[PDB]
Amino acid sequence: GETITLNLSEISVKTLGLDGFNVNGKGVTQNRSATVTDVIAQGGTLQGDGT
Amino acid sequence: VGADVTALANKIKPSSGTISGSYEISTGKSASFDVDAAGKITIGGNAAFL
Repeated sequence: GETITLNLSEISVKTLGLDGFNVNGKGVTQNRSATVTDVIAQGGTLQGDGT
Repeated sequence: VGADVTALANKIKPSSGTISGSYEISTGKSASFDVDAAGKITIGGNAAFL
């Protein structure tokens, strides 16, 4: 009727929260200027003077 | 309607989508294309008439 709850579990990655810990990546990636080629690529429709 | 299947084409066309890249057409018996239809049908490097 008496015991001792030992209460031990789960020290590892995916539980210490890292699970993907990365230092290299490439940093804060910056986008490239979207242009008329990319606009017309995504089903864009011509409207006027480059619009 | 045997004489008018414009609705058939207007059924197949939405299934294909609106704008996409590599398609394949097997008209005739052994066409086996690699076409790029951005609306009007074209081929890699040139146009595509019919």
